[PDB]
Amino acid sequence: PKGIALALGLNAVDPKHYGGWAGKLNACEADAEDMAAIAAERGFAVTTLMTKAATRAKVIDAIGKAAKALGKGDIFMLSYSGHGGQVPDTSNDEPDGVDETWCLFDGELIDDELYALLGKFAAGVRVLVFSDSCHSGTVVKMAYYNIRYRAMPQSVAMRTYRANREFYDTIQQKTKKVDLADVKASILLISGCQDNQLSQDGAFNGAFTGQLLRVWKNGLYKGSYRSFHKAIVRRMPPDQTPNFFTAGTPDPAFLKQRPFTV
Amino acid sequence: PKGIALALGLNAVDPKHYGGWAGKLNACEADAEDMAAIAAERGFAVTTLMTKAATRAKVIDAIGKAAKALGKGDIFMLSYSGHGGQVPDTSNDEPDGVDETWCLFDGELIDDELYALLGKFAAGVRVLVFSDSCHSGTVVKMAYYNGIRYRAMPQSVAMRTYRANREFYDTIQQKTKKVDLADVKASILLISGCQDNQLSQDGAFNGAFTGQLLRVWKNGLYKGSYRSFHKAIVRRMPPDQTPNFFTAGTPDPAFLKQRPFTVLE
Amino acid sequence: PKGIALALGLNAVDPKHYGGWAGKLNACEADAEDMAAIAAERGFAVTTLMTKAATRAKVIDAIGKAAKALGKGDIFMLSYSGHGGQVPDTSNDEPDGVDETWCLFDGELIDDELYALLGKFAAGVRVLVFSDSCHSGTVVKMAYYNGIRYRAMPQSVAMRTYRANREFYDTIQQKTKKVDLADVKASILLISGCQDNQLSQDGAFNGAFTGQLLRVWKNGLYKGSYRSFHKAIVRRMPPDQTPNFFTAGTPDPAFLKQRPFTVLE
Amino acid sequence: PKGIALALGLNAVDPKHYGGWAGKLNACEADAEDMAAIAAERGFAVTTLMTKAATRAKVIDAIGKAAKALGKGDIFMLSYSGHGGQVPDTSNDEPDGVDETWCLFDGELIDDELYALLGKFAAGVRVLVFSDSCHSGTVVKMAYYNGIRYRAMPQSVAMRTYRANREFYDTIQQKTKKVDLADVKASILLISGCQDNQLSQDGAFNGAFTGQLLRVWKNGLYKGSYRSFHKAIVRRMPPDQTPNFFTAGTPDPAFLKQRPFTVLE
Amino acid sequence: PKGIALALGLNAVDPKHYGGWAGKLNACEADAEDMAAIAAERGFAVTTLMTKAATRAKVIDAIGKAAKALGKGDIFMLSYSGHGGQVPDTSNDEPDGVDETWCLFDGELIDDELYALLGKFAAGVRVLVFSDSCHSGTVVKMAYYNGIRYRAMPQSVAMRTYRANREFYDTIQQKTKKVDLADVKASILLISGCQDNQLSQDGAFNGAFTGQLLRVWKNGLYKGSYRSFHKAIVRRMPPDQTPNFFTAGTPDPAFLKQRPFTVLE
Amino acid sequence: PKGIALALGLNAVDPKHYGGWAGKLNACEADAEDMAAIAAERGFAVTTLMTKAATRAKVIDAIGKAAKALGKGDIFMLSYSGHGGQVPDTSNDEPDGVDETWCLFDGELIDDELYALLGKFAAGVRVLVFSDSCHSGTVVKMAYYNIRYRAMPQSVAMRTYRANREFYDTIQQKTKKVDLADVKASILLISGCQDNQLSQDGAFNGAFTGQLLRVWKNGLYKGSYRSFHKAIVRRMPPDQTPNFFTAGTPDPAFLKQRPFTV
Amino acid sequence: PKGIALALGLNAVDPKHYGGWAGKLNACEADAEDMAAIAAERGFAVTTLMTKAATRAKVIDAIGKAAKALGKGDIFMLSYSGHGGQVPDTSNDEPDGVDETWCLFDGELIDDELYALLGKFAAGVRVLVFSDSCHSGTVVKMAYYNIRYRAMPQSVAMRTYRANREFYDTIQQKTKKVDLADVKASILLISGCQDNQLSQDGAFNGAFTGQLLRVWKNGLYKGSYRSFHKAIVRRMPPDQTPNFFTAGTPDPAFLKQRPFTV
Repeated sequence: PKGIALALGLNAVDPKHYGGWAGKLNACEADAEDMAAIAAERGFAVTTLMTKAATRAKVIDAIGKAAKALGKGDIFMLSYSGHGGQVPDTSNDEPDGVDETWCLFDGELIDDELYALLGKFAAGVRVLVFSDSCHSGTVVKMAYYNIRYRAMPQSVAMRTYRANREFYDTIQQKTKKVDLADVKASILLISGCQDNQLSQDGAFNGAFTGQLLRVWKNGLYKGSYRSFHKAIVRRMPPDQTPNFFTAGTPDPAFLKQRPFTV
Repeated sequence: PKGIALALGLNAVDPKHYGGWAGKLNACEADAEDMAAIAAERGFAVTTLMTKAATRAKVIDAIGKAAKALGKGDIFMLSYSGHGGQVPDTSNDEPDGVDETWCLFDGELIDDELYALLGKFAAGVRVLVFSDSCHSGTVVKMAYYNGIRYRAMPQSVAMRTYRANREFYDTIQQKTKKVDLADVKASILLISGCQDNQLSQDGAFNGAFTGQLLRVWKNGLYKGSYRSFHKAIVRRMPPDQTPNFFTAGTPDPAFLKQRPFTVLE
Repeated sequence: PKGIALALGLNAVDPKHYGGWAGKLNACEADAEDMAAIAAERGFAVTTLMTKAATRAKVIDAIGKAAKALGKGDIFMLSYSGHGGQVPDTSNDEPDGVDETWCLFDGELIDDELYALLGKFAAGVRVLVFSDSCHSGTVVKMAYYNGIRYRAMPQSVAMRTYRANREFYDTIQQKTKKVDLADVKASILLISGCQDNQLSQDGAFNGAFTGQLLRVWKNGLYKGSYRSFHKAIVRRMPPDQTPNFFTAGTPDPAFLKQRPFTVLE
Repeated sequence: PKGIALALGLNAVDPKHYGGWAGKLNACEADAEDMAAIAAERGFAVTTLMTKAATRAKVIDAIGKAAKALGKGDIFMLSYSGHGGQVPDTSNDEPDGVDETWCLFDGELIDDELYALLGKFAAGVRVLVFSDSCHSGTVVKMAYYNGIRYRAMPQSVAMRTYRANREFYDTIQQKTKKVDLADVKASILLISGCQDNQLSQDGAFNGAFTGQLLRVWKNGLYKGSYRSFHKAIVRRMPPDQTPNFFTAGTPDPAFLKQRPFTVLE
Repeated sequence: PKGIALALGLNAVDPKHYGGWAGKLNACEADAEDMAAIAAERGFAVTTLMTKAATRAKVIDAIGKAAKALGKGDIFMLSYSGHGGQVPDTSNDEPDGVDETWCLFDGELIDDELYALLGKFAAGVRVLVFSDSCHSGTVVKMAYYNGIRYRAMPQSVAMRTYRANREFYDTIQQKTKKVDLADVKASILLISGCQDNQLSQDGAFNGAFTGQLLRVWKNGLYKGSYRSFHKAIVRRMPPDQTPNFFTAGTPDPAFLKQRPFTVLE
Repeated sequence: PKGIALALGLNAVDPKHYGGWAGKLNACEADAEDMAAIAAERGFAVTTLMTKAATRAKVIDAIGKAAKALGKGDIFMLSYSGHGGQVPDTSNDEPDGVDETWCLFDGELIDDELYALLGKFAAGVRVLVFSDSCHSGTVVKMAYYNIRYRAMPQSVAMRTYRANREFYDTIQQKTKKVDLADVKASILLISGCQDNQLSQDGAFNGAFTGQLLRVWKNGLYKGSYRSFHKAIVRRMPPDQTPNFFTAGTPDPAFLKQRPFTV
Repeated sequence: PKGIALALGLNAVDPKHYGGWAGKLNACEADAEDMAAIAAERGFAVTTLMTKAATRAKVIDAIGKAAKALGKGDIFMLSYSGHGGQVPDTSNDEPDGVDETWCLFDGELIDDELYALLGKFAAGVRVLVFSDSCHSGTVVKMAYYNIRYRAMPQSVAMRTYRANREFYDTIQQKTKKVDLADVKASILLISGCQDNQLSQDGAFNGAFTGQLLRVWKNGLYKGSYRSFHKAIVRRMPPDQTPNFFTAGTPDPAFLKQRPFTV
């Protein structure tokens, strides 16, 4: 049973693309190394991409390789620590009508592009995703919240879009909204927070990742993914609750395994 | 396909059982009426139980009836607004090792008793549950919330209630074998008012969660699936209170794709 | 030139219509008396309506009378202290798509009904309106104000009141065609207690806005125009509550240049 | 050398005069009893007036008696715990142009009336005044204190009370010529509970100021002069409330050098 | 080895002695019942005194009885939930120079009176004391806590109570010679609800400290020594309230090594 | 009628004396210039001392000169913006038993040294003092307060004392507590705050000085010293109230004059 | 009667061992100098170790020397200002199950190693320990608290452990939990705060140390250790209360002496 892991960490992005914004953070590379370390110790063929290395091309290509390499019975692990972005949805005039994205160094990866990539995996393959990131969401979230968060500021989001109109418009025209519930692979997406919350960027690792490492306790943790998740949220502040989302072909055996089994 | 709904609302409980605690709230009955109103307008055979009426016997019996009545294709709806309780887990020594419960007027309904009841439903039956409640959780939750009423029974009362009814809960705890919601034949879609590390706020005219549920539902003008319904609500909710979308039992993508209160596709 | 004033103050409403909500406040009647006192001293034929007396029928009729009585050169003064309501806008599906209203004792007066009434006044008539009230607005306003009584009906009650009176408001909403305040023949000068993104505070002896209005007016010792009057008030008001200066209808620079409560230049 | 003390305490006033405001407080009578107790133990002929008893007539008359009774060498002590009022200064147009007052049960005693009364005392007589009260001041004070009861009448009530008693206060304001406390023959030592830009807190068992005064006085065990007494109190007081040490009239260094409640050196 | 326990709980005191202060609380009687319940289940001959019953005479007499009854090897348990008082230390002039006390219904029990009583116990007797109370301390504590009920009598009341009972406390203060808890023959283990610079919170169903004590004790499922018991509690307690672990008298490592409520090893 | 003014401003002190503390501030020199500007425009022979220039020797000497120069009818003006210090009072073991001081560049000037200097002025001379400074006071003040204040931190106060034991002990043995009420000159001391408060150091001038300049409005202010004071406190926050203290031979005519008359 | 004192102060540690964390502080060296100054004035043979100098080897060796040098009647004084650490307890899977430590420059000194060292002292020897430090404790403490504290952040604690797995595991296997109540020497441990609190690092000395120096008032303090302690806590904020812990052979005469007697 072969396992492939992709640890992504970006504590900076190319200001030359994000309208002068560097999206500086200082614990995302640590999160990736820590996740990659756990994956390696679990028997994963790990590949780490740090900031400059975490570009659209490399990330898309890496995930693509995995989708082709592993098959029924294998498991793909994707962890990500970086900013969460939003690109305007020209489908309407709603000011808060946007598409969530991952702020990669090269540019933004639209959630649909990622979702589609995950849909290229085999049928009996387990896909485990850790996303210690968040999104600006709507003005209401901004209202409640207004210590740095892993969310690109709305001003930069729009400025980045304007500075790259043709680029994102093309991306938006290609891939479309995919249904994660209907994909072949059994996906388990554990994110750092809820859609109405923000993810905190600590000084040595994300708030979520830090607690993930604390309950995992260097491999001494005994339990299933559900228990793993419940044990983490128990330690987390009410304003930041990691989420446990499953998509694709249901696999109760997978959700019953130990958090990083291969 | 038909439908049976059970709206529960308790803005008070029997202090004679809860060690002198009345568990007063003033929006739970409103929540139940509002949920029952939506259910009735959707073609549901609704049954409402308000505080004194929401007892262990009546609730257990009502759910029991439903499990026997409806079958493949039908749908059962359970909504609940009240306090969330905790009874000591005499299995370990952990001060915070407890069992979550619903604080009914009569006494507490251990989560296992409810889970088991839900497991008595047919195979192709959809089970929709709304729980605008919360639990004290562990001291860590209490810690964060120490620095406006919440629908959670205070830990002191939880223990006091247990002590005052030792034999009662110990018997229940021993005659109620645990069960896995991911094994029940029916398709469970549980939407609660908050996360396990959060608390649910009791508003003056309806729960924070229920209030926003009614606002997006907009008297039946809402267009969309359960997932969209849920996402639209959380979007309006404060970061310290996020309703959860939990599915258990036999997966049913068609069910999660239906309109939030659908009886007939 | 003569003058008719209508001072409205409601520090309570009929719970029998507002789904059990009394909309209690304790400074609205004081606000009306104080406004009525100034109007009387200025040469106004004042009519005061306190809570129970401030019903849909009476308010609509009083304004109606005025519109017919006074003509070119005269001036109508309308002051209001009470809750601001919202009734669902069954035209769209937007959870926050609603119509602003005044919560009268009898029920809610849709902004359109008031706007239309103001449109029934003569051409050269000055219409001065003081509204020390506010509206729940959208969830974003609720969001900012989540992190002391405000004269806005809580959203939960707004919807509950609507549901409890479906046919009543639906009829009103269909027999009241919208109107543009910038088209009315009369010169409208609307001074409200706060901005659309703010809430109006209900003090213990008069509204925050009204209290400061009386303080700058200083029992008739104030010298200046309406604009100056307004600027002097906002200067004293907290940043989270800024009264607004809105003009509609046929422009009248001479009117906005007069002394705040002038009947005779 | 002999001594006469007047302890005033009003934890309520006549709403029939203050436009329906009762000015409720619950530590002013305690303050007066405590001050009267110290005065009695110091050899003072004390007279206590509690709320209903602390009227304009009685207070004016009592102080008047004292001014006539004692002479060179004697000492008059006046302590007061109640609300501080403000009546509009109809001399200017400034919204905040007002006259400070003491809110007696009967009505307000304009600072000038008190100042004049103090000016009726002999030349070598020491006048010790304790005022555990405050004033609303201007909007700026209100501003700072917007972001626990204070002994200041709310501005709304102040104006409402004035309007409801126009002729009464206007007469007083015209028959009470202003006076300079630095001209009176007697030696005035006025110690108030707070600064002009602060507010005085009303505790549950005595004013914040009075409470600390009693604590440093420690039942007569305090050794030191008035200045030291004052410095020791402020040292314990919060930065938002600092009692003031004001001297007026004919300077008397020997007096300010005596022990805080000395009748006989 | 046998055991005698005395559970004291006062959620009110005689205002007729405390200058009109009732010292109301609503969790002290619950604390006593809960402590008495644990003691009874541990093999203790428990005696409970609730408010009116917890008088100076009864408390002094009960402890006295115990001191005479049990001997070498036995163990006395004293738990107390009520207000902590302070009576002026007429020895110095320091405004904050006072003596800590327990506010019993009848009046205050000076710490020395209690300490002396504890000194009347045998040599090999273990004395376990739980005090879920606190003291006003000095102005510095008051300072920090100025920027939710606490079991400390307010300083104002403390002085007022003293003045109202001058002769009473002065007599007590002169007939109660001080004593050193580190000299008593018995082994004292005093566990209080907070530190000398902190205050103890009075919850709605039991003290903050007592509530957590019951939570770690988990109805007798707790395994460990007194030190571990204490460490497990403080771990759950907020930083502004840390229960203390104080030992006095003849050291007894075997005692501090026993299980928190051991009568028979 | 001759007037002499001394504007002192120290937005730094010698760390070589204050146990490594520089007592940095950035509005004290501005306060002095502003006060000196008003004094000059009022007919004052002004002398300004900025930080390095405001030493014990120079300040003592300047005030001394003035005391000898002017006489009956004249007026001396002293303004000060800097930190307020405290040196332990070895008269007892009280932890908070200390002597207030002005933190001059050279070292601390004990309040008694200043008070004594003020007592060297003629009988009919008016002494106007502005002190936009404060003192740490006792732990209770620290309690209520715990944006920078013009008060030397208690740790530095003690450290400075220890590092200069003989120096301050000698000073403490020489001059003693003086009675400001019995001095010949009529003194009016207006400080930035009360004894139980702290004085705020703004970015361009002290909180107190800033408001002093605002009511003075470039010489357009009409009124007496009392009115001047009342108008300022009216604008000041409740946590900072400037004080109006008079000492020496009473002079009602002086307190009745315009805030900076000569 | 000979006395030996060891003043330790670390306002930095080796990032090369603490996974890149420098554990910067700026008042720990001041605390040590101040404590060493008091000790010297009391007749103590003081030895000061500042940051780079406060290594595992030197500290262990210094304390060892003392244990051998002094005997019945003498007194050893140990003061420490630095970060408090925690190393995972592999005895179980508890996420918060850890061992408290002192973050020395070289690495962490497990509480057991220190406790054992203290147990090597004679029978009639008095051991006085001042620890102006704290520990992260459990998530509940973190919850209540979330101005810098002297506690190593949990993320760094785990990262440091992982980066030195073999090192700490070996230490954990050697020394074990010791009973401070049964040691020969009479120990008095006065720490800066309670187990459920954190110790504040001031700008010129710890919050605790600063108040210790204030009540001590340069040797003018009269009283016993208990009174000394009570006088300090009286001045301290409720969120930080120094503790008075006694272990080993009881010595009422010792606790009755003046705070720094020899």
